[PDB]
Amino acid sequence: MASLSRFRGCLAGALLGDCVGSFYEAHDTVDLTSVLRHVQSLEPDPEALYYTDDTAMARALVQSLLAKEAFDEVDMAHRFAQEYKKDPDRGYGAGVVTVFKKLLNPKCRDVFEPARAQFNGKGSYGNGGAMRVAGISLAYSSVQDVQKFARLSAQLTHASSLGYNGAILQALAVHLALQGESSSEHFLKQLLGHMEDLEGDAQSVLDARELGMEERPYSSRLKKIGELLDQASVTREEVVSELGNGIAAFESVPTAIYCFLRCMEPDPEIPSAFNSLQRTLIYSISLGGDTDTIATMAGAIAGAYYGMDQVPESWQQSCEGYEETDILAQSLHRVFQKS
Ligand SMILES: [Mg+2]
Ligand SMILES: [Mg+2]
Repeated sequence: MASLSRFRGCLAGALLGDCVGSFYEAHDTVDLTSVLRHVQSLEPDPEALYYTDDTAMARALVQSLLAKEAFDEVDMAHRFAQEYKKDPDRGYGAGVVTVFKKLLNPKCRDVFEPARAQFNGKGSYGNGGAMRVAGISLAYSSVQDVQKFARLSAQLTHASSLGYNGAILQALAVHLALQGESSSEHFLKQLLGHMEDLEGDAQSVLDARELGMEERPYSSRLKKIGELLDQASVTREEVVSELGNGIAAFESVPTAIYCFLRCMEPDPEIPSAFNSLQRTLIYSISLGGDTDTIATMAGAIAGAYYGMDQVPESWQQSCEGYEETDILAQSLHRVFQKS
């Protein structure tokens, strides 16, 4: 499979995760049968599903990378802010809105200061850095640039290492996804090596200990994925208890990744006519909690790995702006991949 296909699959899967997972975000628990009914209603026979903050930001991040042919924090920050100002009602978290509103100040002149000031200088560790980061791994091909620019992109709104390290991790998973066919063993191992190295930094260790998490929390969770995957049958309750399904990056980014890995194999609960990308998005949503973001992150990874061949037209064409999202992928491929 060729890499425009992976680029297109990445962004479309992210878009599907948002658009479809967003239906379940206010739900207590999620009924699997209801998710199955809903995705089946996308097919037939004989109204778009709206995207939210997660795709709005992912797009504005891509657009910045395209306009500058590189990461440029002043441009990206301004695009984030203007996209909010244009369409403020996409469903942004309250915390991120305070940052945008500071960014829209004429007297703001350090774009990283607003984010840094949040939670009394601790910064946010929510998943909003990670929800939008996929573009970084489509623009930057070296693992080093991916880490660097995923951190700085996240830092525009999420100044906590617990936040930006999750963005890094999600950027690395999509990066490794772009290399295609792997064992889940090999895939996790590579992710672990990177996060064990990142979480040894003194800032990451202070931030974890201050939160009272004792440290290397992304590394700890990547090891738990390891044991979940090698357990015969693991229930949703057990996944959510070990990994999380919440808004914090550490409760969502690893979960998105177990969903990707687990769903590489069939599941008798999910009709066997659904392909692996499909299964991933269904399974991701069925865990509840922060369904729009977990599924958009899991869709990003799945899409990069499986490509547009597993993105059905009926699903894709149900989503608001699926046409702009294909253009975004084609432009990124041309601007960054073709050379
Ligand atoms: Mg959302
Ligand atoms: Mg969300």
